[PDB]
Amino acid sequence: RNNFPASSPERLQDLKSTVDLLTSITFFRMKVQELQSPPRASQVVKDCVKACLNSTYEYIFNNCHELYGREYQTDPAKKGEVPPEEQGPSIKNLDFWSKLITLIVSIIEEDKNSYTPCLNQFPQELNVGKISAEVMWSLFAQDMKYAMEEHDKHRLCKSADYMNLHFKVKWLYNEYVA
Amino acid sequence: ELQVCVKDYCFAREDRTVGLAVLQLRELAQRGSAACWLPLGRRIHMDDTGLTVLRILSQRSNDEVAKEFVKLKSDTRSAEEGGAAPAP
Amino acid sequence: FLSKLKDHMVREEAKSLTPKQCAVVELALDTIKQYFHAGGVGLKKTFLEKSPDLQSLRYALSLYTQATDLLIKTFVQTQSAQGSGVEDP
Repeated sequence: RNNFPASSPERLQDLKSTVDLLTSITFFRMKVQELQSPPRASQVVKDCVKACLNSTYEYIFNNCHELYGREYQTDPAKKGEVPPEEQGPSIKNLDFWSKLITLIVSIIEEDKNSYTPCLNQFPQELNVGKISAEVMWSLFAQDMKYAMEEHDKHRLCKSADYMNLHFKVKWLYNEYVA
Repeated sequence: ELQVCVKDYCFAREDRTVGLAVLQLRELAQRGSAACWLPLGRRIHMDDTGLTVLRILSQRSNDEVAKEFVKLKSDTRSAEEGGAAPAP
Repeated sequence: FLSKLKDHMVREEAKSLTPKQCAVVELALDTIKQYFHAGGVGLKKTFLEKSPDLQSLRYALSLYTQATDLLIKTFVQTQSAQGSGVEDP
């Protein structure tokens, strides 16, 4: 994602030609070095994708505010380095989580939409949009469960706010994850 | 059988397996209810047939039950903070 | 096959004994049994069928086709020693 941003079709093509080169190397190992079980080009890449997705998740879960901030935030004064207790989870509000929901959506979209087509060489094995949705939800759901448990001890947001969050989460799961 | 796993909760990182214990529900079929202190291991201990069934189930690498079974038996303590390999 | 899908060594599917290679072997074995029987000149069909060597071979073969739940039940019923004291807790 960082090395071949979707915003550069040229680096998406160099990316495509890179995976064509990596198939060409796997094929050299298989054919010229005559190796019997060289690293399979789809699994090699799937690791790299999982890697890039997990780096994405870590970075979003730690920097939710800076990211949601700059990428969408409904108040320009809230785009910057909001406190770490609001770039990761807040006990005061549910807004970090509404923000994290939108981050997750956006990434799964870019993966589904720019990268799944760029990286079609193993289409059967490598739906970048699905690998994205799974990885990101998994990492999310853990974090969200602990958050809701934490809110429950403090009850600083109103009942209503958690009901609103429930409809958003209900929607999100029932969209991407289910 | 119950498989009881202790894990360290780790946002940003990964939730490290601290240890694993197996309880056979054959025992409970007599006991009805049991208080027990399960000692935790680093990996589950196996015979040739467990290891044969496991290598067979791992070839069913699209069956979700097999995947989760294989994954679950193949869970071991992420070694660190107190050690890697157990005894059987 | 420890190495290629019990163990960590290769992200290959190992390729099981496939239904066709389960057959072929089960038929090779019936032929070997007929050979060792040699129309009564060799070993009795009864010794050969009761052969623990053959029964063991058949058992291992039977595992390679068995259903996921049945493999899992087999695991729980066989791994009885996963319930009598962890060592190095």
